Amino acid sequence: TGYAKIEITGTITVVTGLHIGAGDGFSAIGAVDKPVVRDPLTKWPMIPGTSLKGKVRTLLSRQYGADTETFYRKPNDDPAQIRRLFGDTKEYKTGRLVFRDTKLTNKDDLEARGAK
RNA sequence: ACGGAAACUUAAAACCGUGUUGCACUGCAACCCGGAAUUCUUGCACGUCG
Repeated sequence: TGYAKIEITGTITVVTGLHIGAGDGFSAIGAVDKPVVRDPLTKWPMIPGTSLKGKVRTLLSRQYGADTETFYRKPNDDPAQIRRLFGDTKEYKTGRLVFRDTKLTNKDDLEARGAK
């Protein structure tokens, strides 16, 4: 019952497409004007942990709410039972869940299946 | 032989020690790759029998 930093592994995988975009990036080819969140160095697609926060932040606020019904209008109006993970300016808290970034791991298999 | 003639205001001592430009934040909501074009017009299973 001392200290713990429970690290969570796993592999996310797009089944459909995915168009989490970057607005005005700097890919500069054409109709990449709707780009994806890329890496700047390797230029491989990645996923910000903000979105994986800002989807589980959103889509649990209306699942822990919208049953308690009080609509939780602001990201401090949310109850403790969400924001004690996700963080609040009310209790000044640091969150408790560091949603990390992640980028393209299996680029190698995607050249194995001929994806160009 | 001038209350004269000589003399350093001098020697050392760290403006240092404790301190995150930090915590809450979806690049999101709306759109059919959709509408009009004949696989068609010329064409006989037949010439041939002491």
